[PDB]
Amino acid sequence: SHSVKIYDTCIGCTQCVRACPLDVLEMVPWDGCKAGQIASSPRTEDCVGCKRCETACPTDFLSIRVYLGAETTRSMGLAY
Ligand code: SF4
Ligand code: SF4
Repeated sequence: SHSVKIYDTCIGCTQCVRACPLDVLEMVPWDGCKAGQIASSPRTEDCVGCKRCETACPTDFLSIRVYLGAETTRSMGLAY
């Protein structure tokens, strides 16, 4: 698992929207879900790159951006 930006990658696995004691992967405006809302991380104001998510969808999507333990230079967690 790598990166977890705001993507409309959701099917109904529940995963990703569970492993997060900080509550990052929240509900966003989408047009595909039963409630036209995709589980993404819009307000990542709270998240110090913890080890929980590591399950952002099957990766079938997840725009090729990479982030999780990738750069951690300016977006480490606070520096951002
Ligand atoms: S690092 Fe932790 S708080 Fe941040 S997205 Fe992953 S599970 Fe949620
Ligand atoms: S891993 Fe991908 S399908 Fe599953 S709950 Fe998260 S967004 Fe939805």
